[PDB]
Amino acid sequence: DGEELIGDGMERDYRAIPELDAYEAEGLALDDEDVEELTASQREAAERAMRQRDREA
Amino acid sequence: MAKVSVLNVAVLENPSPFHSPFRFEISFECSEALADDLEWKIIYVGSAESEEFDQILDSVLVGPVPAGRHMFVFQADAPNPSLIPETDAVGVTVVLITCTYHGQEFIRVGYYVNNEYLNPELRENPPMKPDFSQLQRNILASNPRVTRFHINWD
Amino acid sequence: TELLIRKLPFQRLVREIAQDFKTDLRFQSSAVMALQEASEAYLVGLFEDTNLCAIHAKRVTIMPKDIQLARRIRGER
Amino acid sequence: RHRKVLRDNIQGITKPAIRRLARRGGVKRISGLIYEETRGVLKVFLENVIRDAVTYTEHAKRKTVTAMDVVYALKRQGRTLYGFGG
Repeated sequence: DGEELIGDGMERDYRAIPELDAYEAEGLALDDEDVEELTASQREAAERAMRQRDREA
Repeated sequence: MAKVSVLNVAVLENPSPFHSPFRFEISFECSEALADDLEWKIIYVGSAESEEFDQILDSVLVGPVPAGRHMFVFQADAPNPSLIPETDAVGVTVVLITCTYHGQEFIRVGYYVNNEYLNPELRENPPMKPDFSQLQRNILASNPRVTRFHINWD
Repeated sequence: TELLIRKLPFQRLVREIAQDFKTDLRFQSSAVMALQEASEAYLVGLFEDTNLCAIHAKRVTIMPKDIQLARRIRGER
Repeated sequence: RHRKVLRDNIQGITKPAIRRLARRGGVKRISGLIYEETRGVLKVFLENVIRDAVTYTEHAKRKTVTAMDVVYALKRQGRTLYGFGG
């Protein structure tokens, strides 16, 4: 008891809608701001804090 | 990069009565010798709904692990039907084989298990209270799911 | 067409989820693309397992149990 | 008479996406119940990957989540295969 994914009339699902089909610049980073990579020290320091968080969880 | 890779799991004595033991032939490669133990465990998911109905059938230790390719046979007693919800008793669930080093699971193999009545009438009209002496457990051993996790060796 | 989840609703979704962890976040557009590629793959993956689980209970209709089960075979706790 | 202004209503994910993914996974029929279940899994997947990546971002001392911050979080997830290597 359910829905057929096929689907005569399934074509409705594959419609292109550019307004919904692209990213908006709001909340994104453009064109110059801090992208700086995670180094080594900070990486292990972060992996550290997480392995502990999932310990207490 | 990892010191142990599973080469195979052989599902043995399958299909079988619900109550018969699970029998697995596990083969793995060890690229760098392990000074401490590997802990392998077989987990029957009792109910899809919750992680709370999972039963650990058995657990074995292996080690030290020298380098090379190895096998051991892992057998375990079938799950205890008193802990399985009646809704889930019949039909599909999952059994899992898992391995652990220094406390961290680095691998999880899983198989779909089907619990089915071999009795045509029961298949038609199953009792509200499921009869586990009538259930056959067919593991689908053609579709293992091998899932790997990055862990810290040493 | 290869459409799965449409880019904008996904971006909006990520942004909302991220808001609980840290306030005033921006993402690189590549980061969103990656979460997207990841999510879509993870889900088609479960769906694949879902059809398989559903075929061995002998059903043509997948059910939330099949999804539940599929996450277990991968060990999501 | 009496016109109304449209508010912007994008929130989360609608059914067509769920069917598109389900169809990608070969699923030929679904329960109506599948829709809610699927949003839940996506939220939970994203939550865990986003929280891990945010923590990578907090340590880098910046407010922008980069692509490597995501890649790294994704390695903490685990990789499923359909066979054994070897």
